[PDB]
Amino acid sequence: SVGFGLVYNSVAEAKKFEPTYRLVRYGLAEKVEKASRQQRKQKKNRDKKIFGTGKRLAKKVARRNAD
Amino acid sequence: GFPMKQGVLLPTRIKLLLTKNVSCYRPRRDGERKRKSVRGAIVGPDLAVLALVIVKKGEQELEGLTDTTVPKRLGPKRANNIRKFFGLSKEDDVRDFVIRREVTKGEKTYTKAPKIQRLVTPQRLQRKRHQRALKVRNAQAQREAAAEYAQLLAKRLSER
Amino acid sequence: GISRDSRHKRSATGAKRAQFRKKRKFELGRQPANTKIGAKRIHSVRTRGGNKKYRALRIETGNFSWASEGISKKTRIAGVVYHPSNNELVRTNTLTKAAIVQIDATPFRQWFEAHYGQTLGKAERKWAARAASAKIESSVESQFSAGRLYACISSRPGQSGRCDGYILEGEELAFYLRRLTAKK
Amino acid sequence: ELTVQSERAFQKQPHIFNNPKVKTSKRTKRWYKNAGLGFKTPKTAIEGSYIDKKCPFTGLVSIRGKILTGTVVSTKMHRTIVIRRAYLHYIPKYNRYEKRHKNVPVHVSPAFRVQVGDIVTVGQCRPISKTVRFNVVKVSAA
Amino acid sequence: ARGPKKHLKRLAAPHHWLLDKLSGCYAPRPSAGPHKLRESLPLIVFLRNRLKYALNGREVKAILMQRHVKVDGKVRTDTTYPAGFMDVITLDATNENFRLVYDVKGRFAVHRITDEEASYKLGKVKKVQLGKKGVPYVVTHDGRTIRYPDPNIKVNDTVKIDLASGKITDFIKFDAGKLVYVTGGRNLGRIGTIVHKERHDGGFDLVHIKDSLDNTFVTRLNNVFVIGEQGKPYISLPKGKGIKLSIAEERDRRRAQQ
RNA sequence: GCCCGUCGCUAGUACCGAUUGAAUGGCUUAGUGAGGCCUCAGGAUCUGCUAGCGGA
RNA sequence: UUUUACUUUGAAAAAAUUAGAGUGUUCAAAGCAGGCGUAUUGCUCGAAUAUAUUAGCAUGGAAUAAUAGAAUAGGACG
RNA sequence: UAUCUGGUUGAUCCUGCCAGUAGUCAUAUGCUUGUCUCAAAGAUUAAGCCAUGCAUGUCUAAGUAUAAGCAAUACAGUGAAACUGCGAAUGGCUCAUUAAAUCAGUUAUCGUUUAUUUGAUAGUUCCCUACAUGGUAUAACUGUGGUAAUUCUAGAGCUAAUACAUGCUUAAAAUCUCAGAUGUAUUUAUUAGAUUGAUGAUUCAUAAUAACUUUUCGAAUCGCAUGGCCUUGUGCUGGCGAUGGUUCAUUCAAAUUUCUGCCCUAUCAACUUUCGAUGGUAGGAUAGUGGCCUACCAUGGUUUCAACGGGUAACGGGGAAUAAGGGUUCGAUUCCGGAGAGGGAGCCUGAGAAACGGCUACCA
Ligand SMILES: [Mg+2]
Ligand SMILES: [Mg+2]
Ligand SMILES: [Mg+2]
Ligand SMILES: [Mg+2]
Ligand SMILES: [Mg+2]
Ligand SMILES: [Mg+2]
Ligand SMILES: [Mg+2]
Ligand SMILES: [Mg+2]
Ligand SMILES: [Mg+2]
Ligand SMILES: [Mg+2]
Ligand SMILES: [Mg+2]
Ligand SMILES: [Mg+2]
Ligand SMILES: [Mg+2]
Ligand SMILES: [Mg+2]
Ligand SMILES: [Mg+2]
Repeated sequence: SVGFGLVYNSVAEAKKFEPTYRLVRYGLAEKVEKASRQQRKQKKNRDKKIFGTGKRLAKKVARRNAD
Repeated sequence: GFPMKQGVLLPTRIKLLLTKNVSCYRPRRDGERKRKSVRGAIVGPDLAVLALVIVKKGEQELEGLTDTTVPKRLGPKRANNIRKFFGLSKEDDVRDFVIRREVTKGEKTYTKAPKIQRLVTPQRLQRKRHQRALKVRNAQAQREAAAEYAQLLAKRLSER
Repeated sequence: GISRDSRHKRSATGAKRAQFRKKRKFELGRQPANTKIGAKRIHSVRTRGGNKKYRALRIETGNFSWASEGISKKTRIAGVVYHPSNNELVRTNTLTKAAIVQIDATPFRQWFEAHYGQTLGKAERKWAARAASAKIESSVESQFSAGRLYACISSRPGQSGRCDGYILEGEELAFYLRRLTAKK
Repeated sequence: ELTVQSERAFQKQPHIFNNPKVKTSKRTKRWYKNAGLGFKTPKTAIEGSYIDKKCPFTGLVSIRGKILTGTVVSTKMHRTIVIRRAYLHYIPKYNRYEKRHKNVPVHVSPAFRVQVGDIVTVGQCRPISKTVRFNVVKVSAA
Repeated sequence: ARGPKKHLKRLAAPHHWLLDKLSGCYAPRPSAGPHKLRESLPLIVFLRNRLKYALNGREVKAILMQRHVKVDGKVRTDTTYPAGFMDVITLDATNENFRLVYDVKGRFAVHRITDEEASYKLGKVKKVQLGKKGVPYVVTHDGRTIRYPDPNIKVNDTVKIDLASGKITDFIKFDAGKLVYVTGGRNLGRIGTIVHKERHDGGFDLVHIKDSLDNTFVTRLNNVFVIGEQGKPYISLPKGKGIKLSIAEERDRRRAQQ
């Protein structure tokens, strides 16, 4: 079996220069549980529509729906 | 729900091609203009709501007019703005009574005083000195380069 | 808008060209300035590459050069008397390159007096140094008695916002004087 | 050109000033240039009174592109001719040639005198009309 | 087509990058810079394909953002900086200096050099022009403008550039019998001596070059780079010295290793 | 033996044909002409320097 | 140092593709890889070459084919 | 990798076609289908119509932070929102248009624009702040709302800048004008630019003179370190940088552009020219050349060497299939160039779009 190998001069440089997926494979700092790509894109699209922070819209739909 | 247009002077609503620095429209893109229907400037029954500004106080105060009042949400930020606010003159070292705010959040309440801009600071004075010295240094370098090149020309012209 | 393309403007064989490539912004033309006289009004046009042009409308003053003593005084343009491309421009007093206009001549007379001291049109011996060889011409000084100097525009008011020019002299002046005493 | 000043405008070379103050000899100072590439500036260009801002010697145009040769087939325009450029085009399938030609409109300065015939040499200049991109530089009246 | 393109599809990249075909759809488009698009060599290509130091473009930019790489004395953290001919690529981590020179096949050969000669670089004088205020200047092949040049430095000459002060220390003059590198055309990467220059007013200047082995090839003046005199190159030449052996003798040299 | 054409039946394919036939698409005279752009103006109201006067 | 055609040579004619050199992808289509030794703290070969023969460019040739020379000499030579 | 065979006759030798035969990254379809590698794929007809979801956003140390946002003596970190900047003109798709048009190879810009990158480059500014000018300014935010609905916004109160608008500090050196002017940028005219730089060639680079400008630029910006000398103070100095900025050059580009080369058709032989067709002068317009447009003038320009017109189930090329040699046919489609975003047209912003996951109008 033929593969490729790296030997970092220190674990600090290992963490600094290694890909996150390979660190996760090995057992170092693990995957960040991000939402699915479709859901994150839909979410940023929904946040595109609102202009500012949103608390304005919150207090505005606090009176309406319903009266 | 259409807002009023500041100077249309009509009793109905009409469509205008709205631009950057006008009301009733916020351009979603640099250079964008949109044809939106706005309502005229002269009031009539069509208005669901009017907007009025009190400019004179005649008689007994309204219960939401003077008794209940709000503070100014933000104090001044620029150095000369704080000077113009609190009356202190130029040579008064204005970094002391900047309005602050106490945050009763976790029983530590570390005040968040705003940063002040345009403040006269030795960092800015050093930047000014660096620029005004770079200019003269560059001018002297150019002058001496030109002088030595003129020397080279007046030397290689001596061959005749 | 106006297009300077040659995709219209049928080919040299006379064939009508088929259309492709809907009008491109890099081929646009614009409206003529038609610079008039008086009460300066210049509009800034944004041109290709972020540059700026100056459309002169209603220009009142221009920088005109004598070209024989090299003065280039700033003066007032009176009117247009001749234009080789369109008599309508003379009629409408439309300021335009190569237009033959009339200028005030007062700064030129004042400079001639402060320079030669030789009573053109009605630190001591500088007038002596600028010696008797001061006779300008027999057609550029006879206009000083009327206070109107024939000049030709040289800048492009619609392009540069300025209406600079030079005073007619010599065979150019003779040519334009013949044209004027014909058409006037 | 038969009373060169025959236009509505005064015809003159730009920034070539005949000072009425200085008492020079010719009194009609005339600018010219060497067109380059070994084309001799003709004496008609040197000493004439025409203006021709499109002349390659006394005008504002430069010869900086292709140098072509052709046969003059028309001299019916003002300061413009049409030169015929015959050539042979190769048809590979038949291993043979066919005669082809292309007419080329060329600006002819008043320095030159050109008639039908008169194999001429022309040099590329900037577009000086809708169809003209060449200036006659050698008359070679063959 | 509405503006400048920002992509460089694979199979549209310059072939002398020796880029893999089925790696991806795109190649590193050389950013605007000193040399050219075609005649350049991006730092990503030279770091991931010519030295194998990095394995990906991510790792190339990782190497670059900590100020390791250095092109002509400056940091050049640009992932696709267009380094080209006569450029000095010095890296202080793994301290070594390369000079981007053309091998005889026409690729950018990896040519280690020493600091004592990587201090400077060479430049072919593209033009001599008077600047504002009547100050003469020279423009070189790498896009450098150098003021107050020697009044005897003309076009097509070569100038030795300090590369720390950016000034002309010496200049070789284009004339029959000087060592010239070929930086374009069919003979891209060859070295030889100028024999004759054909003028062709209006057209293109031609120059006849005779390499050490007396092979005589002609080429356009545009892509010949004076690099000194015969036997005294003002720079260090790569492993082949631009000889252009034919395929037969190349195979012979190859089979001489048994 | 082979064979030709009219006429008659059937089927198919084209042709001519009153209907100033019909439909669709291209180009185009003339008329009207939206819209933006340039331009002649216009001046809500928006603050500034002192009813004088400017700017947006 | 008339004007052409023609032809030789050279530069050009992107890459991919095509022909094709090398290379045991297990063979092969392919790809431009890879190879050589070890307990290293590494050494090394490559990713050639040919052709696009229309048009333009530079160059050598001067057969073939065309073209022009001095005839009312307004001819050549210093 | 140069091949034929069956069919007209009672039989023969031919002409000649029909039929066979072989290939097709050349498509469909039928039957069948165990394995590995590779991977075309709503082009053809309808550039026909589209529900829905996604496809363009972006922050460093280094523009603006009092998030009532988090977390351990003005914020020292992170940091939503927002303003500012940059990008959204690349990409990706498709082939409808398009036949001297595109495109290919080859040219030119001495005929122009060019964000960015790279390199160079700016002692000259003033007619009572520079130890730093203003809101004439506003966002986000706070509170009051309209509409059924939109990435709709009004009304009121703050708040900054590398947003906006102004505005000084640099002597010395330095010559002309009759104390002042003399940086650069714009416009004009004149002068030199030789034989004192360059080019084959210029009215080139460049400099000078006299003036001219609804003012251009000549940092009122930011980070990390803090150092040296010292009147020891709010001293004087001094780093490495970032961003910005005039001009030039460079690069990425763009736009025009030379020469030669496109399939079928004459049951298309004349075409173009009032209404620009070809040229000249002048102007306007353009970034710039140019009938690009206008005014005046001339009567030209193309064509049997095929113009002009018509057709294309035509985007061009690199290339593909087949192929003794020569060729025939194909090329919507992995790369290059072009064009378009339902059909047209117009335009904002911007260096760059006549943009369409931008706007405006009309038609469907
Ligand atoms: Mg058959
Ligand atoms: Mg379809
Ligand atoms: Mg695209
Ligand atoms: Mg000039
Ligand atoms: Mg013109
Ligand atoms: Mg085709
Ligand atoms: Mg089609
Ligand atoms: Mg195709
Ligand atoms: Mg199709
Ligand atoms: Mg494409
Ligand atoms: Mg488009
Ligand atoms: Mg559709
Ligand atoms: Mg559009
Ligand atoms: Mg879409
Ligand atoms: Mg798009």
